[PDB]
Amino acid sequence: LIVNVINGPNLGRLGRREPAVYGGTTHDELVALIEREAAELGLKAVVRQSDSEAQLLDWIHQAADAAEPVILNAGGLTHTSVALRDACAELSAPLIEVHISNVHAREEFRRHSYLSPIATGVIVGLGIQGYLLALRYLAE
Amino acid sequence: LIVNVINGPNLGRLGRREPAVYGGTTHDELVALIEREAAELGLKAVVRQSDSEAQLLDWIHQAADAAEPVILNAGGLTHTSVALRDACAELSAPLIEVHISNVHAREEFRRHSYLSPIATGVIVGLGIQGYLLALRYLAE
Amino acid sequence: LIVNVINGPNLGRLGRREPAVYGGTTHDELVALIEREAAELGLKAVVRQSDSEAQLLDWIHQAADAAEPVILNAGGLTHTSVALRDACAELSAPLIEVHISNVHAREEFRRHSYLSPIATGVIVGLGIQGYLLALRYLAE
Amino acid sequence: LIVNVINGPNLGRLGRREPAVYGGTTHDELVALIEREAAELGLKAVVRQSDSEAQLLDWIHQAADAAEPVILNAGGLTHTSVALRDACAELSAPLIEVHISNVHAREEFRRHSYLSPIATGVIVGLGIQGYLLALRYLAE
Amino acid sequence: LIVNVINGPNLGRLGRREPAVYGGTTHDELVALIEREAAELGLKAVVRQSDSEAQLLDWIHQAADAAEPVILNAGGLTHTSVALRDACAELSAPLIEVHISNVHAREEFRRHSYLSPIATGVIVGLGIQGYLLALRYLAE
Amino acid sequence: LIVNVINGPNLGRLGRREPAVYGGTTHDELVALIEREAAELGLKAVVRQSDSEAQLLDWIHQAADAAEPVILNAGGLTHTSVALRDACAELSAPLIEVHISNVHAREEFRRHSYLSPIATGVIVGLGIQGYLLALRYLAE
Amino acid sequence: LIVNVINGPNLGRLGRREPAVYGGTTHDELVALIEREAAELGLKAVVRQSDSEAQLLDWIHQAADAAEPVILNAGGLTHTSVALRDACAELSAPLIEVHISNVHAREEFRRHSYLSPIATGVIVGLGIQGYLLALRYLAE
Amino acid sequence: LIVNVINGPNLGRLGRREPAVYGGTTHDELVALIEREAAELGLKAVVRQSDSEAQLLDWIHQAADAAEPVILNAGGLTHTSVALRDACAELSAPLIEVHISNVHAREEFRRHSYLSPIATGVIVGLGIQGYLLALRYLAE
Amino acid sequence: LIVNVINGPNLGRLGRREPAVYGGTTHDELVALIEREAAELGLKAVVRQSDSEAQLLDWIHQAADAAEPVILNAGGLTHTSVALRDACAELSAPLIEVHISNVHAREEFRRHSYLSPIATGVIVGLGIQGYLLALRYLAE
Amino acid sequence: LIVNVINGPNLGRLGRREPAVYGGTTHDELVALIEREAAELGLKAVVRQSDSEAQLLDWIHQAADAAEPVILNAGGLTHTSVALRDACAELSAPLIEVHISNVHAREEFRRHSYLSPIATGVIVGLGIQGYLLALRYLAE
Amino acid sequence: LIVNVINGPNLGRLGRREPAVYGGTTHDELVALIEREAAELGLKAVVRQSDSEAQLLDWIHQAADAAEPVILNAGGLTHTSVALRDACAELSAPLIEVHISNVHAREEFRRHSYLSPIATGVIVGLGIQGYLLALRYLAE
Amino acid sequence: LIVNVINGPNLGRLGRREPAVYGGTTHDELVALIEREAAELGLKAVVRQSDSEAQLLDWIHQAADAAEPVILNAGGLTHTSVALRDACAELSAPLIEVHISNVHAREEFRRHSYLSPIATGVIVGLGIQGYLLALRYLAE
Ligand SMILES: C[C@H]1C(=O)[C@@H](O)[C@H](O)C[C@]1(O)C(=O)O
Ligand SMILES: C[C@H]1C(=O)[C@@H](O)[C@H](O)C[C@]1(O)C(=O)O
Ligand SMILES: C[C@H]1C(=O)[C@@H](O)[C@H](O)C[C@]1(O)C(=O)O
Ligand SMILES: C[C@H]1C(=O)[C@@H](O)[C@H](O)C[C@]1(O)C(=O)O
Ligand SMILES: C[C@H]1C(=O)[C@@H](O)[C@H](O)C[C@]1(O)C(=O)O
Ligand SMILES: C[C@H]1C(=O)[C@@H](O)[C@H](O)C[C@]1(O)C(=O)O
Ligand SMILES: C[C@H]1C(=O)[C@@H](O)[C@H](O)C[C@]1(O)C(=O)O
Ligand SMILES: C[C@H]1C(=O)[C@@H](O)[C@H](O)C[C@]1(O)C(=O)O
Ligand SMILES: C[C@H]1C(=O)[C@@H](O)[C@H](O)C[C@]1(O)C(=O)O
Ligand SMILES: C[C@H]1C(=O)[C@@H](O)[C@H](O)C[C@]1(O)C(=O)O
Ligand SMILES: C[C@H]1C(=O)[C@@H](O)[C@H](O)C[C@]1(O)C(=O)O
Ligand SMILES: C[C@H]1C(=O)[C@@H](O)[C@H](O)C[C@]1(O)C(=O)O
Repeated sequence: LIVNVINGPNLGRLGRREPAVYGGTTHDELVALIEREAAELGLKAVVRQSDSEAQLLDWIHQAADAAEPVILNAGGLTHTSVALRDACAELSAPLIEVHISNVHAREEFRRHSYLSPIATGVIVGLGIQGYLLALRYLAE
Repeated sequence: LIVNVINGPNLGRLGRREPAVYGGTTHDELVALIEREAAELGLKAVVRQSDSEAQLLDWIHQAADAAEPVILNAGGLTHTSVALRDACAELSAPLIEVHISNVHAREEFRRHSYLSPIATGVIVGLGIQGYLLALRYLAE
Repeated sequence: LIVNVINGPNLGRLGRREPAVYGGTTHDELVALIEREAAELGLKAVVRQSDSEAQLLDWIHQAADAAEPVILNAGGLTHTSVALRDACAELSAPLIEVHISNVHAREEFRRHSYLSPIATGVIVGLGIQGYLLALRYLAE
Repeated sequence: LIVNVINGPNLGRLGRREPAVYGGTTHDELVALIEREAAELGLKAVVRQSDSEAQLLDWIHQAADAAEPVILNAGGLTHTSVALRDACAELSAPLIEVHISNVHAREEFRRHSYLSPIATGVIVGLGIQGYLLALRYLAE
Repeated sequence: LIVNVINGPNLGRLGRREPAVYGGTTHDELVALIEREAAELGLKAVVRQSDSEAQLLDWIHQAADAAEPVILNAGGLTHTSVALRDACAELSAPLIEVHISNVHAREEFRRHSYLSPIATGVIVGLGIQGYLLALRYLAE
Repeated sequence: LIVNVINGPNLGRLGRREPAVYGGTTHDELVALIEREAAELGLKAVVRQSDSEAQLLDWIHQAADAAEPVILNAGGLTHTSVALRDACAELSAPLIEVHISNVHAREEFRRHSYLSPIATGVIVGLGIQGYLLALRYLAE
Repeated sequence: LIVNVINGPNLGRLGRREPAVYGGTTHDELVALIEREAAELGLKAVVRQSDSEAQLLDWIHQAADAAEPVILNAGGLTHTSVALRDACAELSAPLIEVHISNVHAREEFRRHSYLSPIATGVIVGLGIQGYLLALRYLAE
Repeated sequence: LIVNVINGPNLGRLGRREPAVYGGTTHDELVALIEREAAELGLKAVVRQSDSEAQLLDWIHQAADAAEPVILNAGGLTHTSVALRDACAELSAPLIEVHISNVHAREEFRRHSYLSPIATGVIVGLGIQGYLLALRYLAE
Repeated sequence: LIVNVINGPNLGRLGRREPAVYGGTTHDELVALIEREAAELGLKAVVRQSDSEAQLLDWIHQAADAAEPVILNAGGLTHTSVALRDACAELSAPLIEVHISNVHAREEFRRHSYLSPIATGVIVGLGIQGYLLALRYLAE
Repeated sequence: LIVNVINGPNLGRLGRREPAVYGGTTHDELVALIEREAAELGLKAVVRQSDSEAQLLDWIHQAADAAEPVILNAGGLTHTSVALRDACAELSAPLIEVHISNVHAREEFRRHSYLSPIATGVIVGLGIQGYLLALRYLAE
Repeated sequence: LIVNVINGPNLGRLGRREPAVYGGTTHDELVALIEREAAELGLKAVVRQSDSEAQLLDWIHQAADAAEPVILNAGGLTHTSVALRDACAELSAPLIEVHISNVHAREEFRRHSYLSPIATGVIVGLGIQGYLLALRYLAE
Repeated sequence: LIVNVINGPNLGRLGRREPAVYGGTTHDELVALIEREAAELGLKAVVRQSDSEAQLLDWIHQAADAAEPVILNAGGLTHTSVALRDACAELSAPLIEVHISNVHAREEFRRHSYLSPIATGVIVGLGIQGYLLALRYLAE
């Protein structure tokens, strides 16, 4: 019934920031899209974004405590943070990792994630629709 | 309007084969599910499966020639075949790579794909619904 | 009671092909030897050989379905095929990997197998008698 | 007097397929060019192409049995197949490996071949004329 | 006519020690089994065990001097000792390496041996029957 | 119309030096062969050899300035010199890398070149005829 | 006389979070245990916890300025943060690194720490008693 | 006309902290030096420092939005943060990376930066004068 | 009630041997310290030392048979011996690995242990008090 | 008072050579710029360039003997020459390494230098102004 | 005045053992040669050999205690034993490592020694005369 | 009867240059020492030194042609030059590699040589007496 969508560092900047890699849709538009899709799906989407690891960690804890599912695009922390991994590891509800870009078509260091192994599954390279697809999965 | 769904080695065996990793849905059921979802979406799905690399290659060529999109779960060849990669590289329409299992939660060699970099995007670990999500993306 | 002996690529060529590495016994002789040893042991040996991965995969599936044991010398695919590995992984009956040559005394890439980890056990460097020893194990 | 030219996966697609990397000459044209050059050189060229590993293996065996030289462009299998390597290893006549593209100017995985070490020699990046040069070598 | 069976560190402990990996057969039983199989085969088996590298080395020297074959399960020294390798390298008679466990299905460091390359051949994962099979090979 | 053939360190020694790897043809003979082939082809060949990196660099610069093609066998510097690579990178005309020996059949460090990636193409293992083939390519 | 105990990310969650790896003792209990042990030992323990790197860094600076010893369990930052390492490097008083879990029995990336080399020493796998042992060391 | 100087973790501690590696100049002195040099150069320098990644990210965003140049010494995050890299990647104005210490003369992990590749250029090992030199570049 | 303290190679030499790395306390003093601490704790400590792997192995076996806990400082064998690892793996009672020196602040090869993963926990860099702390843990 | 500026292989070619990577300023212009900046700074600049390693080595020796500072752009030898490193290691006066290009934004092999560790500091990617900045540092 | 010559595993076997790699001189002859050379040089040579690590360690300790120089050929333990390294590290007098064979011309694992770094120096590939040369050095 | 002693880059600088690593003996003294030792030994020593690779190569060729033995200290080229290796490979007479310093006790890149494998043997870390010992070997 409730899904948390959690966005990491530089996802606020989405919109203006390198549109050839990430698109012209802004973060607020993205929230709007998600919130609408959720309505259609009978879910409530709680979308949050922070460039702060500790803030992301808190949101994850809360979802762990609530046993609520999470959609997580952690940005660059995907490739770097064990701390994040360890928080997500406490989640009982499903975890879907999302990347807007096809990381596998970019720098070699982006081809590794600490999160993927403890994710339920992972969507990449489908743009912002990856979020929406991730929703729909959880709907089933 | 037309999508090719292409399944590689051991995907016929889907159903009976290690259900804790891959599920109880059989390949024919999977075709049935996909074909239905496509109808709902206004697409026609052409689903094919082969344990033969040369057969997969032929199907890919055909899609390249037709400029039709492809959903591809290549099984083990994902991690091994350059040949496959090179065929898919000729595709003008989108290519979505799908894995039923979360490969990132398994043997370390499964965490690399030759296909991912030339894919449009990639879905893993969402079971057979990954196919259906992949459809819906293409629908937009 | 029934054992499948399965031989991969270039094992037909056994006989004529580099005898200092692999010997002067031909494939038909090998079938003859195995079939005889099986009789002595009260087993029936079904020996097959193909240079085609898809054909090998089919034979493996069949053994999985029949819950029959397999002796497998996959040739070069031992070092390359995940697909093969994944088929063998479905086997409930024992799987013995056999190499005629001592791969550990040759090129460094031959010292890795995708099959060994899911094999019950592995015999190498004992020539064609490795097959016969593998039989006898299964006899117990 | 007789040379086998053997072309692997996706070489049929030569012509239409990424011409900036591989050119506008089609496979049939290539056969035509080779067959003509052979006439000028007093050789007979037998050019074959398959996307099937087992088919390539059979052609190689045949050349081994005939002690005929081979020109081999194995496509992607160059980087992946031990099986192929092992067949070519049986050749008594010379083996020239040919790549149309300069593999050393592309993805890092293309910079390794299993075939090069057992080749007599190797031509890359000279386009389809590499075949013709390979012929002429054998002519001496 | 005479075979040396040589067992390295922690093989005395065989029996009581992790039976899910190594079995319930004790070392004395193993000697008994081997000694019996040898009688059936017309051989005499000399089975020895030590947790001392220098003791193993002495036994190997003796076999080198006697030009007698050796069956060797060196335990953990398989993965660590060059010294052992160098002694075995002096053997003129055959050397069969045996492991009870399928090392290839365990920790990654067990997948390398210093002995395998100078072995005639290697049996692993067939339990204590690997010894008996190794005998029978030598019988031919 | 004009081609530069440029030979690096120890290519003077060609003739006397390890003939099983490099042949009995001497450097002067090689110049003679090339100069003749060029005449037949309507080209003029300027063949030079030096064991001095700075000398090779100067010859390369000159060819860059003249926009003349180069055939380059850099000897051991192929595997070691970035400096050389950087000079060749300035060439507008084609660059063919030639090795007499099949480097891929020798020490593992010879299997890498700094030059190959900026070469037009590369011939190896065809002996001194590799030079002549390289000429003929440039002729087209 | 005064010791700082510093706990990093997800150590608040200690208690509820994967108890098979980390235990049923909560963070407040841990503070209580430490504070008591300190009393027995004549020390004062200042225990702090934050999921914020910058907060941890500030606490470390303060201890550096005060020349007070630190017990530090940095959680996931142990494996990732150079920044943390650099702060701890300023400490004149001793630094004991503590992990509750035996990191060496878990994922391979946990087997490296940036902190260990600049630590005085390190305790792992002794649960929350590791803290108490670390205290007692400092007491001497 | 305006330059942002951005200093990461532990750069406040500059002054007191390991002076043999980093010097006796404090952060405030550094601001003073920079601010003065800027006046001489006709620029305005905005120097900021934070041990918080999210704070650094915000400052970078702001500079991206303002199309203002940045001088960045990210401290330890240089070696660890992709997130930072991704923010800096949005900068249209130049980016100069500065390290006070010669990182190449220290621990091996310091010899890699995620920032260097997207920097315009990089100064290291020139102490705090590196900042001043970086200014002067931007002045041209 | 009974603890085995087991010391490997060169721990007799403790005292005289490089005191800047290991201290001025001799092995006999160490036994004395441990034996006293044990009395205070109500335990009996059996401390043994050998430079012989086979001797250490025997002591470990004995503890396995007795289901007695072990404190083990294996010296250099920590980094080299699988054999030792395999013996310790049979222990049902706890195993604490102790190093006097902070191995993580020394040569890179010391930063790996074969024992750590099968240890209950590990203390390093706390000098000879590490033994005493290890005792006290076992006391609880 | 006197500074040596030392330029390695292919730096003469600066000007004409790939201007998108290195610029349109020629070497003589560069000398002119440096010589002028030195005058302004009260220094005398001795700028030399050679494609010969032995020549560079001689210039370095001379500076070592004179205890004069050096600015060194060694070109490709930066990544390859230990010999150069060893000469520079004899310098008592400061050594500044300069690269015109941002090597960290190019081929992966350019991201390592043998010189950086024994340099005082290093400037890269600031074009030919890097030389001038390097001067000014030495002026202080 | 006194030198210890210490020989490790399989050096007794010297003489009979692979003479193409190690020669026809036996160990007793070697002692005889050394003892004679020592007389000529005014030294006394104490030559010992053991296949036992603990025995070698004891001899090393004794030399450390006596502050006597050591010539050490440790055989295979050179590549494997940290324990040995640690004993030799206690030596105040010089340590010369000797290998009869040129290890650098053999298996790749022989090209590393744990002893070389703490040796004064190392002689390899000069046969048994390496011992004699090592003596003479110590004589000065 | 005649030996060539060949010294590479920076060996002229021997004497003045880092004496803690290389000593206070100058190159001329070294020639003097060698020339004297040769007289005592009945040999004639031809000692040459160059910082030029091409010059060293010429001297090596000459020795190959003369079938004269060589003592070679190539300095930094030891670790970098294949070209040198290839020249030395032509030598029929023995080749002794000498390093003054114990390279194995220094930077990790010094622990590899291209020359060692084709050397007869190698002396390191015995200072300039290594030359003299190398002479004496050749004397036998
Ligand atoms: C948001 C994106 C990033 O910030 C990148 O660091 C990451 O590699 C890919 C990313 O997570 C994305 O494609 O959504
Ligand atoms: C079908 C699956 C396989 O066959 C595996 O080889 C592969 O690693 C994962 C897989 O593609 C899947 O999860 O769908
Ligand atoms: C049959 C053999 C091969 O084809 C090789 O590729 C393989 O490395 C070893 C082999 O499986 C064998 O030794 O039987
Ligand atoms: C035919 C080409 C391929 O298919 C690629 O896979 C291969 O890397 C290069 C190739 O063999 C070629 O350049 O001819
Ligand atoms: C006896 C076993 C061991 O001691 C392990 O160290 C080794 O990895 C495997 C072993 O040799 C066996 O499976 O027999
Ligand atoms: C001339 C040859 C050499 O000098 C070797 O160093 C090189 O690896 C191969 C070579 O370039 C050749 O085969 O022509
Ligand atoms: C607190 C734990 C963690 O958060 C993990 O990331 C770390 O690998 C181990 C840990 O520090 C612990 O075992 O206390
Ligand atoms: C400020 C310094 C650091 O904090 C270190 O982590 C870094 O490796 C180097 C540094 O950025 C510096 O030399 O200025
Ligand atoms: C006793 C020490 C050694 O012998 C070293 O080999 C080892 O690396 C560390 C050691 O175990 C210790 O610090 O106690
Ligand atoms: C002069 C340039 C080169 O020659 C390149 O080899 C080197 O990688 C970078 C260079 O030193 C430069 O950017 O100045
Ligand atoms: C005695 C020899 C050996 O035992 C080998 O293990 C070693 O690699 C080389 C050796 O030390 C030697 O060449 O003397
Ligand atoms: C002469 C020395 C050098 O120049 C170093 O480059 C080399 O690593 C060691 C050296 O060859 C020596 O120790 O004689």
